[PDB]
Amino acid sequence: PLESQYQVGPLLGSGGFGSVYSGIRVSDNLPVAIKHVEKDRISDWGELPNGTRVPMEVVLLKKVSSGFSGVIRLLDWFERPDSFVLILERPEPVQDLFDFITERGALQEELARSFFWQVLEAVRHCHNCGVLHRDIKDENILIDLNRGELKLIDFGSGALLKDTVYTDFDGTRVYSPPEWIRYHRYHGRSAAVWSLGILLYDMVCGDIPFEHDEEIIGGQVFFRQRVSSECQHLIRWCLALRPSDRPTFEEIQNHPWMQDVLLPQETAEIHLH
Amino acid sequence: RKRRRHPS
Ligand SMILES: CN1C(=O)/C(=C/c2ccc(C(=O)O)cc2)c2ccc(N)cc21
Repeated sequence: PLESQYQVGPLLGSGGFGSVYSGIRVSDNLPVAIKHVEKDRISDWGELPNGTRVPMEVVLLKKVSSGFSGVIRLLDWFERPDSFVLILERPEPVQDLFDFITERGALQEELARSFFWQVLEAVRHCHNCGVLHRDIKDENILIDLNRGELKLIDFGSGALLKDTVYTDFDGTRVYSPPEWIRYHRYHGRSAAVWSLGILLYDMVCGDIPFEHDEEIIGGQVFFRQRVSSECQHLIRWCLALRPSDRPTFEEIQNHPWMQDVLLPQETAEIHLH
Repeated sequence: RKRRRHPS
């Protein structure tokens, strides 16, 4: 049964062609998010261990589920005639990073460093599990306002991580790298690092740097807010036009701008309470 | 300046 194991509440999110409901699990009052996905609207399909053909999103969410809280946890899923239903563990109270930056403006570097660091660990976790998210952006990041813990959500554009070239893409265009714009190909890690550069500019300047293809491929980053030299260098490094010139995750986390990160609880105490 | 979401 399905409508019997979850108390179902109101729609969640900003308002788009997607369907994610707030819910509570009757078994233990666990907050859940109940995501519906129409079969006719699914890009890539995968096969589970039982050979059961499921949306790739389900495959990817299973590979990253764990006690590491940087990534949304899939707790169960159900198939229905025209759709799949995903039961996700829902933190609360939460606000997504997009609304957070809109309400607060450009973030202090201390806060952006804690947030960026936690995103880095979450993406490293995905990659260690064989999963490429492909839609890293503030809209796909939830802030647990009480614990100060960030959460990567919506794996609906992801793929299995691989070392060869990708020629397809269904993520957010303004976060996609210039090699995707110019040649419709990319490699997964360096494209992720590019989106992390867009994300970090977003955090310290209050909005993304590029809106148009010409800016994305232009190789110029104007800073619209006061930003430290160290942070500017890291951002420009992540947004190197040539993929092989971008830093690895290790190089990002060893960057001098990234030292002395706050802990989640400290982050909540100093910046979210 | 106009800040906006960007669908996938
Ligand atoms: C309050 N609030 C939530 O509890 C959310 C749970 C949420 C979790 C995972 C996915 C997903 O697709 O994996 C989608 C949604 C959520 C998402 C966006 C915004 N703005 C607010 C939210």
